[PDB]
Amino acid sequence: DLGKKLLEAARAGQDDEVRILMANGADVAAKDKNGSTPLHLAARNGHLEVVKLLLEAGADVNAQDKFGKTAFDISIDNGNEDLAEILQ
Ligand SMILES: [Co+2]
Ligand SMILES: [Co+2]
Repeated sequence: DLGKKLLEAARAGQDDEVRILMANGADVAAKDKNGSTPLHLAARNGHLEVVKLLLEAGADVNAQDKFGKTAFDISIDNGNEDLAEILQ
């Protein structure tokens, strides 16, 4: 499903796939097995470019995963200053 593919594209940092999937109706609110949204996976793997695309596409920046973490929280845990800046 488009959801699963979008979650994978975000996780992998494949913005080319994220653009196509979104343009094809992919749900930016999708969640994987741990309640992680595309925003969370892109953030966890530090794909700042995909994080920006998802935000511009309307992604809920405050979505919380199974551990109650937002993408910002993850970026802070990971010490990714560049990411935290975009998500602050
Ligand atoms: Co790319
Ligand atoms: Co990347």
